Amino acid sequence: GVDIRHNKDRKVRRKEPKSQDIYLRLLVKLYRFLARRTNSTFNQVVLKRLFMSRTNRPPLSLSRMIRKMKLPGRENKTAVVVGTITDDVRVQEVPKLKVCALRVTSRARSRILRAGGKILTFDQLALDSPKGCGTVLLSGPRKGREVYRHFGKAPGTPHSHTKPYVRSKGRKFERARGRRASRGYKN
Amino acid sequence: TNTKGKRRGTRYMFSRPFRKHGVVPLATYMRIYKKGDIVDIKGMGTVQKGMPHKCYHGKTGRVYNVTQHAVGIVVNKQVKGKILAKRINVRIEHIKHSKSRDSFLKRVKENDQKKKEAKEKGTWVQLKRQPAPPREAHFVRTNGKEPELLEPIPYEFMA
Amino acid sequence: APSRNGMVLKPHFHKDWQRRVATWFNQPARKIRRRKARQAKARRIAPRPASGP
Amino acid sequence: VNVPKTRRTFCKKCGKHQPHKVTQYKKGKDSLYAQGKRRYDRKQSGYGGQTKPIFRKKAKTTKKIVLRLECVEPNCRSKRMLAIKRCKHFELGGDKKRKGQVIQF
RNA sequence: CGAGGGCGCACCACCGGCCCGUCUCGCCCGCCGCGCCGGGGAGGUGGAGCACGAGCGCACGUGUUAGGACCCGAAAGAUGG
RNA sequence: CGACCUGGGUAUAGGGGCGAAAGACUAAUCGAACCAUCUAGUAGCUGGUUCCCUCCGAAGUUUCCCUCAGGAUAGCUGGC
RNA sequence: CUCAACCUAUUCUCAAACUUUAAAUGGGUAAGAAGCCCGGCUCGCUGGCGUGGAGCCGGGCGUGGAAUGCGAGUGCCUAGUGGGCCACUUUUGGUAAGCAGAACUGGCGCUGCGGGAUGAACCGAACGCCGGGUUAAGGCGCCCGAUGCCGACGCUCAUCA
RNA sequence: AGUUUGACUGGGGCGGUACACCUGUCAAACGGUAACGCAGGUGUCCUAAGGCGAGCUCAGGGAGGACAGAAACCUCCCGUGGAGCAGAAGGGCAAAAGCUCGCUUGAUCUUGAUUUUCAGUACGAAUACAGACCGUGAAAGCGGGGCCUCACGAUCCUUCUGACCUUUUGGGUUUUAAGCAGGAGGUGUCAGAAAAGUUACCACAGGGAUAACUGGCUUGUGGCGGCCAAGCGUUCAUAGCGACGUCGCUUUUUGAUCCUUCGAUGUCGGCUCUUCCUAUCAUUGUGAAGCAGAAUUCACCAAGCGUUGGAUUGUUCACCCA
RNA sequence: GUCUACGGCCAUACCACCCUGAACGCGCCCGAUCUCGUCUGAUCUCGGAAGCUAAGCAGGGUCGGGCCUGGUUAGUACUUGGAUGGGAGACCGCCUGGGAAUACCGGGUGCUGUAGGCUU
Ligand SMILES: [K+]
Ligand SMILES: [K+]
Ligand SMILES: [K+]
Ligand SMILES: [K+]
Ligand SMILES: [K+]
Ligand SMILES: [K+]
Ligand SMILES: [K+]
Ligand SMILES: [K+]
Ligand SMILES: [K+]
Ligand SMILES: [K+]
Ligand SMILES: [K+]
Ligand SMILES: [K+]
Ligand SMILES: [K+]
Ligand SMILES: [K+]
Ligand SMILES: [K+]
Ligand SMILES: [K+]
Ligand SMILES: [K+]
Ligand SMILES: [K+]
Ligand SMILES: [K+]
Ligand SMILES: [K+]
Ligand SMILES: [K+]
Ligand SMILES: [Mg+2]
Ligand SMILES: [Mg+2]
Ligand SMILES: [Mg+2]
Ligand SMILES: [Mg+2]
Ligand SMILES: [Mg+2]
Ligand SMILES: [Mg+2]
Ligand SMILES: [Mg+2]
Ligand SMILES: [Mg+2]
Ligand SMILES: [Mg+2]
Ligand SMILES: [Mg+2]
Ligand SMILES: [Mg+2]
Ligand SMILES: [Mg+2]
Ligand SMILES: [Mg+2]
Ligand SMILES: [Mg+2]
Ligand SMILES: [Mg+2]
Ligand SMILES: [Mg+2]
Ligand SMILES: [Mg+2]
Ligand SMILES: [Mg+2]
Ligand SMILES: [Mg+2]
Ligand SMILES: [Mg+2]
Ligand SMILES: [Mg+2]
Ligand SMILES: [Mg+2]
Ligand SMILES: [Mg+2]
Ligand SMILES: [Mg+2]
Ligand SMILES: [Mg+2]
Ligand SMILES: [Mg+2]
Ligand SMILES: [Mg+2]
Ligand SMILES: [Mg+2]
Ligand SMILES: [Mg+2]
Ligand SMILES: [Mg+2]
Ligand SMILES: [Mg+2]
Ligand SMILES: [Mg+2]
Ligand SMILES: [Mg+2]
Ligand SMILES: [Mg+2]
Ligand SMILES: [Mg+2]
Ligand SMILES: [Mg+2]
Ligand SMILES: [Mg+2]
Ligand SMILES: [Zn+2]
Repeated sequence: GVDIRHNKDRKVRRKEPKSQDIYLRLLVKLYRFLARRTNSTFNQVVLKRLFMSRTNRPPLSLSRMIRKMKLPGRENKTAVVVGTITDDVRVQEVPKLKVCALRVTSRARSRILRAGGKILTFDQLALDSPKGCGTVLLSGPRKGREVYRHFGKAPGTPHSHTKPYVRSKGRKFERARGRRASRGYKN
Repeated sequence: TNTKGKRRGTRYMFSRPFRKHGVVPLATYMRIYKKGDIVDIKGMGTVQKGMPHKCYHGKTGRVYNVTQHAVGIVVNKQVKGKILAKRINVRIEHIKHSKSRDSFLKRVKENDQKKKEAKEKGTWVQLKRQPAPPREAHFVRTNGKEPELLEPIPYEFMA
Repeated sequence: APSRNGMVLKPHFHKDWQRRVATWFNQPARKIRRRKARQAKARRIAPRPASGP
Repeated sequence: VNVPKTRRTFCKKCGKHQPHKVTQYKKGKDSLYAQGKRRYDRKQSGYGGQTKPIFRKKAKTTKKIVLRLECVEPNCRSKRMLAIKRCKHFELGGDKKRKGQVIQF
């Protein structure tokens, strides 16, 4: 007998996409080969993002992509996102962008192309930059989800600002005892 | 079954040492406590204001806030299987500077200066402190004296 | 019993609901029947507008 | 306990210390038209008997004395409620105690 | 290959900033209604907030709950015969 | 030979009847008959709960509860 | 003259709720790059002062400032459980208990296997299906594997060994 | 008619509160740590016993002084606190925190942070700040209750106080009502139902988580022995006894416990019948004596054999007759 | 070599008794008009400078008490971890590490900071 613990032997991580999308599986095959047969760590990151779930591949708005592309030294670089690129109607000027995405919204696609931009899929990105040279790997806001407002410390604990689960919002719904000093306590 | 009183079981802990009662010496009030320095929480019983709780006596923390008479200390407390950093206000009577941090700062000043001097004259010197090494070989001289022969003594009944 | 975080739910199923349940399996048949009546009414008022006044 | 009938304490209306006139607070009379009383009377009417609990397990023997402070400044008659600790015997402006006096034989 | 240097995703810690409530202080501004009118500032603090959206619909799984509610089981209570 | 025994006909029906009184009797059922229904009544309690292999793997402790054969809560577990 | 009280210096014996003194085991912290050292700037706080303190901005320092071992950090959802029991040691009540109640670690519960004839908890050791070798604790007259050693030195006779 | 008739608990009931709190101890030198563990305490009290400042020194003892004495008052000396600080205890405290005076109301109005219990929820209590308005002192400062560790209470409802505040439903005025913020009226089963019994006429779901009867552990108590030998025995410790002590054994007493049994192990006594034990009443063989004989007593090997008939009582026991 | 004022550590500094003290100083001392307090100019407050180191104070002394620090007590008491060690138990021994406290016997009896004086 040996003195070890076996509760952490099996690392919990995606070794493949749980999706049955045959097109996603094809470009997983392409980037499984690229990650193995190159020393590019860019291919390793892209490959493991391809396995990720939809909640782990948040959409990237056009405004956020433009703002990251506008940073110094990123001219003539390809914006790579492993997910959906989304139109942001809050912006009025779209510059010229070279973009690779898993998926682009129709309105966002029209805006990028009309501004002289270029849109690539991940198969075309492999031919353009097999090692991912001259690319900016972007990601949508991972915690930009309603669930994360409810996560954290319990709402009925001091110094916790987490949203409780309520069927309705109003003066009659969970605004009394434990929420104000007049009604017992507040914390 | 035990009471939850704040000072239960502090009969001897907060009592003064023998023949050291009375007026608190004033050097304990003249000590300077900056932010980020390490202080030991004693908890003398002569001053009843700003006393630490019994679970912080003999604990060491880091000062994060300084007031007119007290300091704010971040001190680790273990509650069941979790250690969480408590923040407590303690009057300066119940704290004193920790010499563990003072000795290490002295060593850093020696280390940094010793490195500087070594570069100026050239050769390499040891900075890290090593654990007590095994004793080296040596000669023990008899000096013309035969070592005294010891013998266990017979037993006889004391009292 | 409550279990961890959740929404305080108040279902209105304390009133013997299973004896008053309205299924909609006749919805496709109802749409057909009204459409026959619409077509029959339009034929009856032959030149008059089908929708009415 | 004993408290004087007058004291100089803070007045929120004046924003400063002013002499105050100290009296004991009593609970006022029930309105009968308070919303809870109206709801209670509607609930009690008809059949069903007593519809709300009746305490009948008194344990306390004292009440927290509430002092009604009135600012004496005639422009400002603002009143405040001060609560002191529980006491069995409360007196308002009684005879002050002396020290070096013979206790009446 | 590469010492160094640069732009830095997401995310984390922290410091600022903005919106609503409420306190403290204080000085200005607006006019078809000069008012018991309207607006603005600084400093704390309360909010399930903002700070270049992530949601909606459908399906599946797990968990909790109301329903006969995993299955079988009272002593009883009521209505009408 | 009696407050005697007995047939038949009548009357009293369920929280009601009837009782020389035993809570007796009221269709083998009586300290509240029988039948159908509400009703698959409720049960923190007892009993049961149906194929295989692989991997991980506990707790009987904290706090609160008309709480002490039960829950909530933290802890310990697994999965992602 | 004697016996007392009292005082003084001694003397016998003690304390879970006494103590001058005071362990072992034990609890906290530190052993650097978030550090050190140079300059400078901001403040409505502080102020004899270019003060004090805090914050901010640049620059230079790597011998990475004990040993040993190990890859870490972080989030969501969550079942079962919430009758325990036993052993060494510490330990409370009790005459005591296979009694009742705590502390610490391990175990049984959830665990098979070798040994203790037998046995939840002892001793050894933890387990996929097998071959060879060797052991642990325990054993080697026979049951029953192994002393069928020319084993060593003594002790002991029991008519309940 | 409907309903209720707490909980803990070496079974339940009765008794207690170990049900909300506080001190010392248990507790094994951080902290935490249980038993209907030990010793106690709490539901109050205080316009001062709160807050400042000043000035003093306390308990006790010695020596003196009219009435005066063991204690009345005055004086000196010693006095580490051996006093006092409201109360239980512990800690703390001397030109203090104690005593006496003087002036006072910081026991006032506010927002957050933190500690304690802890889930790191609440209440309660507490600590350090910050913003007002004050008190005291010459001032530094100290004070937002009591030297510290306890002295206390949610939602709903009611009551009072505050904003020339909000709403009061088509608009306006005024009552009224509702609201916002802060106190109070209380839940002591103290995180907070509104609650009397009885059942042997009883019922159901369960429980060997839990009593009554056997068994098991234990052996205080009961019973039976041993060691020492101060004494008893005219005399003489030990023929026969055995005080003060002390070591055991037994499970035919009674307790202690609750491990097995609550989908059931038929619960006293007697009758009948068998067997077993020996700690032997008799009988066989013996040793001892305060054994002359007779009788009796102590002890050994020893359970082969026997140990009865009756009155009263259900009795086991008991007592008497023979 | 000392002192005064303010101190830090707070007896190696305290307590009892004895001896010495030059110069400044600190005191004792004289007085009560003013300031201020008293039953009392005793204390406190104020105004002084005849006298005195008697006292405080400083230094020294005592087979002094205390205190401080060593030795002994003693590798003893106690103790972490270990054993299919001993013993009926009570307890005890050993292995592996740590390790006290009285009595008894020695040594010591304030160091020092800032500012200002005296000491031929
Ligand atoms: K993980
Ligand atoms: K206790
Ligand atoms: K206690
Ligand atoms: K269900
Ligand atoms: K019927
Ligand atoms: K007849
Ligand atoms: K009936
Ligand atoms: K129970
Ligand atoms: K759980
Ligand atoms: K649970
Ligand atoms: K303890
Ligand atoms: K609190
Ligand atoms: K002041
Ligand atoms: K109110
Ligand atoms: K309760
Ligand atoms: K016995
Ligand atoms: K027995
Ligand atoms: K039993
Ligand atoms: K049974
Ligand atoms: K008989
Ligand atoms: K008989
Ligand atoms: Mg293995
Ligand atoms: Mg495993
Ligand atoms: Mg206080
Ligand atoms: Mg911020
Ligand atoms: Mg859930
Ligand atoms: Mg009913
Ligand atoms: Mg069913
Ligand atoms: Mg049924
Ligand atoms: Mg309750
Ligand atoms: Mg069960
Ligand atoms: Mg259970
Ligand atoms: Mg339990
Ligand atoms: Mg036990
Ligand atoms: Mg038990
Ligand atoms: Mg089990
Ligand atoms: Mg296990
Ligand atoms: Mg096993
Ligand atoms: Mg075996
Ligand atoms: Mg055996
Ligand atoms: Mg083998
Ligand atoms: Mg064998
Ligand atoms: Mg053989
Ligand atoms: Mg009970
Ligand atoms: Mg301990
Ligand atoms: Mg302890
Ligand atoms: Mg004073
Ligand atoms: Mg203030
Ligand atoms: Mg309670
Ligand atoms: Mg009857
Ligand atoms: Mg049992
Ligand atoms: Mg004799
Ligand atoms: Mg059975
Ligand atoms: Mg049977
Ligand atoms: Mg039978
Ligand atoms: Mg015999
Ligand atoms: Mg001496
Ligand atoms: Mg040893
Ligand atoms: Zn006023």
